[PDB]
Amino acid sequence: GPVWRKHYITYRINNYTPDMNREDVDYAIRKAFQVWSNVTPLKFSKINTGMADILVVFARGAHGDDHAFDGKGGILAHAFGPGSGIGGDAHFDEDEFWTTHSGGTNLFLTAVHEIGHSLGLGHSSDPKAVMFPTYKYVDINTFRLSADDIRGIQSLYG
Ligand SMILES: COc1ccc(-c2ccc(S(=O)(=O)c3ccccc3CC(=O)O)cc2)cc1
Ligand SMILES: [Ca+2]
Ligand SMILES: [Ca+2]
Ligand SMILES: [Ca+2]
Ligand SMILES: [Zn+2]
Ligand SMILES: [Zn+2]
Repeated sequence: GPVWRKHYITYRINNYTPDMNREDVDYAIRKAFQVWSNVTPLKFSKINTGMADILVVFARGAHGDDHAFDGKGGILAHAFGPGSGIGGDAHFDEDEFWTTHSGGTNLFLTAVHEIGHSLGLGHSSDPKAVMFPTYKYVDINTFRLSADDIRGIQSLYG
């Protein structure tokens, strides 16, 4: 599938969930990108204006991309594979309650998974992979990609 054909990738936080402190949104997203820069040649930079490669959006219900969100539960987030325009973008359902911890839905863990899609990864059948289709909290301070995730991302980059 499509992959970014450049090493410097930009993101922008379009808007911020009221569920969290701003600095904690910034940090969770930054750390999630770092999970992937750690195992690829990719470098990620947050920009504050202009067109980023990866636009990060919190939105609810129908939000302009034909993939409406569904209220609390169910779909938590989705992201588009590499490409121009909407490609790469990562959208988080505002009807979830995003957090820095095990309460609500953990934004960092969700973003690691979504960014994997923004980089071109699909889903893994391994429950230990971050790219497994199902959300489950794991301690975020000791989080590590599975061997399956590493094999997937290194099949695309590096
Ligand atoms: C700890 O690793 C994680 C594993 C999975 C996810 C995760 C993120 C999103 C979703 S989801 O929005 O409910 C979803 C459910 C079914 C199909 C597609 C999605 C979106 C998606 O997988 O990106 C489901 C799971 C998030 C983190
Ligand atoms: Ca939802
Ligand atoms: Ca984009
Ligand atoms: Ca919310
Ligand atoms: Zn969307
Ligand atoms: Zn997914």
